[PDB]
Amino acid sequence: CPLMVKVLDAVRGSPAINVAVHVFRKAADDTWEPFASGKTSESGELHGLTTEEEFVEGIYKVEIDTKSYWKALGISPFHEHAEVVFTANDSGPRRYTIAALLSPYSYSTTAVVTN
Amino acid sequence: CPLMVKVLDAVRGSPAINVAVHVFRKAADDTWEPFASGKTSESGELHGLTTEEEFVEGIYKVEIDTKSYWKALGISPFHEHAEVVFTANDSGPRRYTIAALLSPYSYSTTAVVTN
Amino acid sequence: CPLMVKVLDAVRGSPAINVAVHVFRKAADDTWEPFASGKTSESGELHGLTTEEEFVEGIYKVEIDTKSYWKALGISPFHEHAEVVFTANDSGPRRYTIAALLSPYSYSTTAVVTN
Amino acid sequence: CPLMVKVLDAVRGSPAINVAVHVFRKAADDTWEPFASGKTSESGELHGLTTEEEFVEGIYKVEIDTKSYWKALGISPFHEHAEVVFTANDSGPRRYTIAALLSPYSYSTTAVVTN
Repeated sequence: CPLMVKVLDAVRGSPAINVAVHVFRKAADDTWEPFASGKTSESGELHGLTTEEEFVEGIYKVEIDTKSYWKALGISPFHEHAEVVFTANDSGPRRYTIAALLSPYSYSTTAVVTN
Repeated sequence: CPLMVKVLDAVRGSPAINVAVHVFRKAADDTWEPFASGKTSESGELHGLTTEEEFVEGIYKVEIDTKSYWKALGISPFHEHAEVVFTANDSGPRRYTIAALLSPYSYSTTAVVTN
Repeated sequence: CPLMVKVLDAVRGSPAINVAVHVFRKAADDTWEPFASGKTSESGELHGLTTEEEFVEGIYKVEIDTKSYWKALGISPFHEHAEVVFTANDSGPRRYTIAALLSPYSYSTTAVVTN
Repeated sequence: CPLMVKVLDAVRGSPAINVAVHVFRKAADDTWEPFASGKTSESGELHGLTTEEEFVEGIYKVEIDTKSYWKALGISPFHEHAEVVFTANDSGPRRYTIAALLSPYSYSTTAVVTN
């Protein structure tokens, strides 16, 4: 599992469940090609997006659909979504955990990269 | 100015100076059209991006060039840039400050919306 | 002022107003002696805590009363308060801004130290 | 495992290993009684601090020794330590994960509480 996404809710102090996540890869023509998608589970984690074979070097965009998450809780948040853009595997294959901590008008995102 | 950007450096405990910022507006065809740009000052702030007249309701994207910032400091960063995407609304407060706190492998962004 | 405190509300996207702040200095016997206190203004800032003369080198604790802040808003919080503990040094920059970003179950704090 | 501590390094994008953690409980006499201690492992996690039986209702303080961590990496950071203070188990037993994200001049801390 080379790419995992974990999302927490800073208002409730709980995992953020059922959060939609769309991943894109920058193509040779400079456009964003859809790469993988899924939704977080009860643990706030999204596993199985891709495989080591498919996850080649490139620039990736992880789009976390925070607006839909907050709206379902009765909240009108600031951001449309949280976007996380990074080059992956340029020094060989690595495992990436993309974490996000959500509040209605703020979010943080962190990458944990292991070899 | 209705839209301001403020950036801090979490490693040095200082304003993040000379950080390039590009603002885009979502067009009818869903593409991003350049709207405004600038570099943060010695105070880490970017003022004068737009005007009350030009800043109409719509979806905007604020792109913070964090990769170049860390590169200039000789520190290996994770993200290509920090992206802040939001809808501007005439209802609530009229002043938007997009704040960002930067670390090499993590960043936080907050919208401070006031009158 | 050599020491300023600035607090933001991550839920409302606004300055955190009327937040009580207590500053302590570490005494010879290792106990915390009250040093200065105040409430954040409508801008979320607390100025005038101390003076250049009084703010000598030493270890200080800045206590931010986050529990009462959330309580007043009818929102259940996790922490009793946010504590910021640091050593004041004559060497580096002389102005200390203790920034804090508050959510009910999470907070971030950053020291912006400048001239 | 009712109380776990997890620490990440925002500069390296990795778990923060060998970080000392001291936990205290507020006594009936208003003083901080030492409750448990340990150090984070290779995963940046600290397990086995206490048991459900020992972890009764009370106000707890989790002190994370961030200064020593940064110093070992050649960095002189701002904070002496990160303190996390909270009431636990006032509505019956819960499981608490205390997370911290470290940068030299900034840190965030989040609580994930489950039943």
